[PDB]
This record gives sequence, C-alpha cells and structure tokens, in this order.
Amino acid sequence: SAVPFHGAHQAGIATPVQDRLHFAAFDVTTEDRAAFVALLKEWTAAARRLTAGHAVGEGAYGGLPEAPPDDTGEALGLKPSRLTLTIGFGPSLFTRFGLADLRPEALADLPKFPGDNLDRARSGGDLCVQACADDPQVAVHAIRNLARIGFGKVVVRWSQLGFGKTSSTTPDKQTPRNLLGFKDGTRNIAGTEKDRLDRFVWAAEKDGTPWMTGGSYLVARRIRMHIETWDRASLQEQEDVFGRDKGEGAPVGKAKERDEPFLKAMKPDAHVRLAHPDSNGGATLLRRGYSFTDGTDGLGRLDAGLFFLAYQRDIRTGFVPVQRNLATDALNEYIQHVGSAVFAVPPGVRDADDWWGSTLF
Amino acid sequence: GSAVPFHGAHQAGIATPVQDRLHFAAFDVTTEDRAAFVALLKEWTAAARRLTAGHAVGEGAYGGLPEAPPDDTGEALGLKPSRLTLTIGFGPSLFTRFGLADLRPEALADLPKFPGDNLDRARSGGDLCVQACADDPQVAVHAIRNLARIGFGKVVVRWSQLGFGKTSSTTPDKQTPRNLLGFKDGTRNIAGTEKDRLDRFVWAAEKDGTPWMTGGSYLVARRIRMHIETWDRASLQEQEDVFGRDKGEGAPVGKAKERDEPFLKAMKPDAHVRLAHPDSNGGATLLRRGYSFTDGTDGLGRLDAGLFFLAYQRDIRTGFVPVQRNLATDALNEYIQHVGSAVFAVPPGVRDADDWWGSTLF
Ligand code: HEM
Ligand code: HEM
Repeated sequence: SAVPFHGAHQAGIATPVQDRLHFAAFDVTTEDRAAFVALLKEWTAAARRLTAGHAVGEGAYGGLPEAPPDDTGEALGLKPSRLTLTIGFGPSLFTRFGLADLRPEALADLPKFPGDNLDRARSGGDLCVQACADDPQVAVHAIRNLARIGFGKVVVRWSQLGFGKTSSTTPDKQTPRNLLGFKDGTRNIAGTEKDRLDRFVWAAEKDGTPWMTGGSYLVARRIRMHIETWDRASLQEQEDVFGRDKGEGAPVGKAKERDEPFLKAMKPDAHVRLAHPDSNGGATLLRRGYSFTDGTDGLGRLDAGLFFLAYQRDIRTGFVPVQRNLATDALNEYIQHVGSAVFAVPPGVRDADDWWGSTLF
Repeated sequence: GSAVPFHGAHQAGIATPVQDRLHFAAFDVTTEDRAAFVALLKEWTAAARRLTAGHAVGEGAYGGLPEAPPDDTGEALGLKPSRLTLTIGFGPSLFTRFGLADLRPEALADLPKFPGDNLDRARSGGDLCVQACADDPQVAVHAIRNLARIGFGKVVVRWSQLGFGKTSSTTPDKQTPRNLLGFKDGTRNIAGTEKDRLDRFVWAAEKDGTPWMTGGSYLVARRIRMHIETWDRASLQEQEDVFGRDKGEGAPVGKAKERDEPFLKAMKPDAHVRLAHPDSNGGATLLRRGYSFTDGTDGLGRLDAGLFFLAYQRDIRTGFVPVQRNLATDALNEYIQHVGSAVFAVPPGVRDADDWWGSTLF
C-alpha cells in the first residue's frame, strides 16, 4: 500500500507504475536562495507525511480554530495508495540563485522537431513534481498542498492529469492499451532490470555532473491524438502504422506479444521499427507515460492523447536520437506534440535528515 | 469489477451505487430525420447492452475485414465491465424537433437566473446527454467515444465533463467521500435502498402529467467553480461555520458522529446545511450524484478545481429550484460560482432486449 520515500534514487522512476498521475510544473518567483532552500526542506518534510498517508504539518483539523488548517483535508480517510513524489529541476532554474555553471550538460534543450506545435503556456517550467498513486484524489491532494505551502515562492505553471490501468480490476501481468487501442509498454525498461537502469537511466559520477549521481533526466511531451481520424482508418492501416497487430500486440509475422520483432517484416516507416534501439545505435528509453482525456475542444473533438514521460541517463543519447528517427513515422499522421519540458531529476532523499536538492544546494 | 444490469423499470446510474469516475457528454442533434434519429437510439441501445457487459460494440475490435475500420475502437479490450452505467437524457431544446413540442414534460422546467450565475453558454444546454459512470476511466471514455462514433452525422458532442472522483453517496453503509473543500459530501442523501423515498422524490409518476416519463427522473447539472485560494486561507472555524458540520468527523455542529441528525438551530443562519436541509425547504429532497473535477491551471498560477453537481428529482420545480433559491444567502456563495448549467428529462428504463432508449417518447 505504500512505497518507501527514501533511497539512493527518488521513487516513481523504477518503482511499480501506479494507476494515476497528477503532473505539475512550477515557476519560481523568489530570487532569494535561502528562501528557496527553506521551501525545499519544507516540501521534503511534507512529502514524507504524504507518501506515508498522513496529513501535512499539524493535520487537517483539531488545531487552533482561528488558524487555517495546515492540510486542506481532502485525503482524510484514504490510504497512501502507493503515492510517489518525484521532483525535477528545469533548465530555466539554473539562471537563478547563481547556478548557471551547475547545469548538467546532459540537461540539453530539445531541438525543434518536424511537426511540433508546442503551446508555450503548457511547456517548460522551473521545476516539476510528478505525483503518482492509485487514487487520483491522493495525487491531487499532494499537488494542491505542495502548491499551497510554496505560495509566494512558486506558482503552478501548468498541470496534467493522467490515467493508466485500474489495478483493482486489471491484472498486473497485463500490458495496458493506449487510447489508440494498441498494447503499450511491451518492450520497455522494467524496474527489475538493475543493470539496464544503470546503463540507460541513472546518471553516473563519471558522466560529468557529480551532484546528479543517482539522478536521471526526464522528458515530458504532451501528445494529442487525432482520435476521430484514427478511428476512421482501416484495421490494416492501424496495424501497418505500428508494426504489431491490434488484438494480440504481436510483431508482424510472429504469434505472441513478447516475441522479439523482426524489423524487416515491418514497413520502413512503422513506429516500432523506427523507435527500436537497433535502428538508433542502441539508444534505449524507460517510458513511464500516462493517457489523458481532458474533455472536448471547440469543434466537438476528443481532447485526448498520451502524456509521454521518458527517463534516461542523458537526453542527448536517449530521447533526442529516437524522436529524431520518428521524422517519417507513419504515426505522425495521427498525433501532434503540443507541450514539452525537460527536467533534471536529482538523486534520492537518503534519510530523514536529507532533503530534495541537497546535493545541488 | 462486476457489471450493473442494464435492463430495468428505471435506468441504472441513478440509484446505483456511485462509481469512482464520470464522463458526462451533452449532444446536439444535427439531423431532421425522425426515422434516422430513432434508428440511432436503437443502435445506441444495442451498443450500451454490449458496453455495460464488458463486450466490444458491433462485430468487435479486431478480426474483421482488414480494409474496414473496426466496429469497436478497442481501448477497452481485456478490461472488466467496471460497474459501467450509461444514462441518457433529453434536453428541452430537443422537443422543438421531430414534432415533439406537445410532449415536453411540465416538470422539465427551464431554470431561472440565480444571483452569482456566470454561465458559459458553450458549456451549457444540449439536446441530450449521456452520463457514463464507471470505476475505470478508460471504460467510461471508451463508451462515450464509441457512442459518439456511432452517431456521426446525426449528433455532435456539444460539451463534456470528466469527474476524476466522486463527491456523492447512495450507499450510507460505505464511507462518505470528501469534496475538494475537504468536507464529507453525501451524508444526508437518498440511498439506493430507500424505495419509498425514491418513489416520493426521484421517480416520475404516471399521475404527474407525462405518461411517457413514468419511471424516469429529471436531471439538473451545474458546473461549479471553487475559489480554492480564498477557501484555503479561511480559518478552520470559518470553514466549519460555512457548512454547519465539523471538518474531521463531518458531524452536525455540537454532535459527535457524522450521522447524528443535525440540530439546525445550532448552526449559523446562513450555514449551507441549514439552508439546504429539507426542513428548511418545505420538505424538498434531492438525490445528489456529483463528481469533483480539475481542468488544468487558471493561467494565473493556481490549480483550477470545481464540483460537477448532478441532482435527480421527480420534478425540477419542486426539487432543485426551491433549494437553490433558498441558497441565495448561503455562506458558501463566497467560495463558489456556477459556471455551467443544463437540465434533462431522463426516460424510464430499457425494459428488455426488445426495448430501446426513448421508446416511450417515440
Ligand atoms: C501518441 C504517441 C505514441 C504512441 C501511441 C506510441 C505507441 C507505441 C506502441 C503501441 C508501441 C509498441 C508496444 C511497446 O513496445 O510499447 C511503442 C513502442 C515504442 N515507442 Fe512509442 N508511442 C508514441 C510515442 C513515442 C515517442 C514520442 C517515442 C520516443 C521519442 C516512442 C518510443 C517508443 C519506443 C522506444 C518503443 C519501444 C520499441 C521497441 O523496442 O520495440 N514512442 N510505442
Ligand atoms: C461546490 C458546491 C457545494 C459543496 C462543496 C457542497 C457541500 C455540501 C456538504 C459538505 C454537505 C454536508 C454533507 C451532506 O449531507 O452531504 C452538503 C449537504 C447538502 N447539500 Fe451541498 N454542496 C454544494 C452545492 C450544493 C447545491 C448547489 C445544492 C442544491 C442546489 C446542495 C444541496 C445540498 C443538500 C440538499 C444537502 C443535504 C442537507 C441535509 O439534508 O442535511 N449542495 N453539501
């Protein structure tokens, strides 16, 4: 029911993927380094209470009547729900507090990509908090209360709700389907693969930025799907687009979902064939994204898609080469990237005396 | 995880236990052909029979002819029914079409303007609605998406709302959820097992004046923004005074347990519970079935949170209208604003595998 908050790494990267997501990006409003470090300590203490299922501060009630409650209360009665809280620092953070020379070279600005249509209001951010849990209300309460505590030092720049499987009704041994109806996550780095995480996900000391050892680099892309167009495509177009069949998720010519793919049998611009590490010099990503449906836009269309999150040891050798290879992806007909951000995700909170960001400040 | 039976004298999704997630869609009709619209209603009912049992619509999600689009969009394959219910309603604007003018129920009342209303006309009204409730949100969206797909060219989605979590209860034996203000919401509601209160306050009766509505209900939807920044800097006493119940237990002021009966004269004169209580409104009683929502930021550095309020009642004129009129002085008004609104007549249930939605109207 709970996931331990402390560790060499932050939880919520290699740990079991929870049902729900509330992702929030913050901009910093203070110039005062001390004030920000104070806020980071306060957030860490709150993160400890939240991930264990307790209220923030002195609780949601029973305090002084003429004081506002420390905790806004909407998670009273709920369980920890495998809540994890992962914080990241955006490139723009390093223009403040005199940190410019501490920006990791692996925290690269993303190039412009063919077909990008990025909404500036839902891109970027000085820092982020990824809140995952099986109960969406536990996740929202976490973000809500962190924002309330940071008020006057940070504001919320943009926020994204997402969902994956519903674990109570779905087996953990079952690959979830994205909103295009294809199994999603078959060939991925799993949290059990310690040496693949070491090779592809975690920052190493030798990498050139010592404060980031044990950390990772995060790319977030808000990816709209053109649902109504996709759904008018023939079953064979859809399967041609990915290089797997829809029902079982097996590579073309093979029988089972987990049969290793034969890339020659796929069309040259099939998504799997272009995304595969063999087509990208070995480049390999940990994908940990979530589906979203935000409503319907002004033309009656379903505002829905994939909130794509990738973790990698170096953005220059993970997301960027692979996304570049998707220039000609047949999937591009049906999707559009409309938001984007990158973050340095620092190492974990080692113990009760540690705090978010301690190796950097 | 189990299914909720689709056939009945009433539509499910009303007195049914309240499921975790909501996808509510209002549709406008774009066809003039009454026969085309009846065909749609029959086809939608057939899809609903599959969807609420966990089956793909039509001939399934794959295995069909490679050159044709699949019947079911496929993203619910391998999922359980997840207590999905689908509830359909007819907006008053619909009765201007297909020569239904004289069949509009009297109890399908237009709502008056209320003080504080700031209603967005784009997120309001609608010829008809479909309330999809389920414990899995992928199941809920898949149902809306596939219903909208089947109606292409005869209906279009006007506006929709997702509720990520429930703020209502029809099962007083289970924990009462909390809304985003942190208070338990649903303690004194009507329970799915209280048959007499449902007949009395929720289900339309033959004698009420619209025979085709017998066994149906009437639905009021209000999209309500919450000023969480204002709320979150109010003291605990201020918060508890606004409602009349304490925040921790949810007990009426002065009492010890959530379910002790409120003693109204101990609440402030403008406390929300005092003004909404049936005893203050000549006995008027509602079935509340709403959900919380949050749709991003407000572009001013804050989270955008609200409550999608849904009430079922036997007659809007004797349900939502008097209670909301009595809320004109509610202390809660300082913290909320109504920003969308719609009413629908909800027809009786689909009786059997030969019946269909709206059959008693058409
Ligand atoms: C709407 C957007 C996207 C959808 C619907 C989608 C869908 C899929 C599907 C169905 C698979 C096959 C099953 C699996 O192995 O997970 C897959 C594989 C993969 N995708 Fe995507 N994808 C999207 C965007 C992206 C992006 C932006 C990237 C990277 C820049 C990416 C990288 C990959 C990788 C690395 C694999 C594993 C390929 C392999 O080794 O077999 N995908 N994706
Ligand atoms: C954001 C808006 C609202 C919030 C946060 C809210 C919250 C609450 C709370 C905390 C309670 C006490 C617990 C309970 O018995 O459910 C309650 C009760 C109630 N509310 Fe509201 N409410 C809202 C809007 C409305 C509206 C618009 C109406 C009617 C038009 C309404 C009608 C009622 C009724 C009838 C009760 C039951 C009172 C009783 O019989 O004891 N509420 N509400």
